[PDB]
Amino acid sequence: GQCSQNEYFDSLLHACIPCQLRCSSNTPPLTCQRYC
Amino acid sequence: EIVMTQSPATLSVSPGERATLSCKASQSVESNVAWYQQKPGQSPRALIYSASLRFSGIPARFSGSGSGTEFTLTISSLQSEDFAVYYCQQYNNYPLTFGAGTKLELKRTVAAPSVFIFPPSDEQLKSGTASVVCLLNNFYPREAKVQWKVDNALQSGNSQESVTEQDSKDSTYSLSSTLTLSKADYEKHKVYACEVTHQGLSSPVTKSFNRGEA
Ligand SMILES: *[C@@H]1O[C@H](CO)[C@@H](O[C@@H]2O[C@H](CO)[C@@H](O)[C@H](O)[C@H]2NC(C)=O)[C@H](O)[C@H]1NC(C)=O
Ligand SMILES: [Cu+2]
Repeated sequence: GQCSQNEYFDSLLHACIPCQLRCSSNTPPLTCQRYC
Repeated sequence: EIVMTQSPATLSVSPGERATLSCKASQSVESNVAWYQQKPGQSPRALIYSASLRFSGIPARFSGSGSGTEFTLTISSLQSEDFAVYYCQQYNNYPLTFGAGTKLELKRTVAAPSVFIFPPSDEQLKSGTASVVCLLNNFYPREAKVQWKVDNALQSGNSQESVTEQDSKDSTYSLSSTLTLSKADYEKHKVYACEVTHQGLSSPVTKSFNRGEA
């Protein structure tokens, strides 16, 4: 997908998920290493 | 394909306690793992996506964790509503793949079974088949040994059995063991017994009937 740098694509829901949701996780997505 | 390995396949936890499920993948799937709940008859129910994010309406009870190749689902304080089969899924690589599933059993106190035996009916004998059913009603834990004795001789390989899900209120099991003989073979013997072994019984319980007892 063509999401914004402030998001990452989840292929289960086929949508752009804001990186903020997983920023406070033990390991945010490898493409969300900036927003946090 | 990728393999999702869930452990344990079963888990006996009483309401109010915690359950921790394990899901291990054969390849790294980053954080692209979901969890599902499925109850008998019902279709699956999405719980978690992206390893730790819950779907709409999923209580904080359920908490997903992990990343890479080892994943976990933790249920903080079990309620009766939560006992079911739990699957993990990876969607990092196509095709999407599920695991064998973990079955949450409801732990309760020991309950001994009530045993009953049913001779074959006269209607089934005309057809040419004889089915001898032995019923175990209301018991816990599941583990139970039910042996058949024809003319006080121990049988082997001629009986199938099926069990019910835990009761909605009792949380107990009910098991049936059906001995399938032919009318010809069923009349070569007279005494048909059913021996039951369970933790709730200090010694095995045996119920029998003689061909023509009634
Ligand atoms: C199927 O749908 C996709 C996604 O909407 C279409 O791709 C879009 O195409 C339009 C016009 O070309 C663009 O404005 C969008 O930005 C495109 N989306 C993406 C993600 O590239 C696609 O054209 C459709 N396919 C058809 C009509 O055959
Ligand atoms: Cu019953």
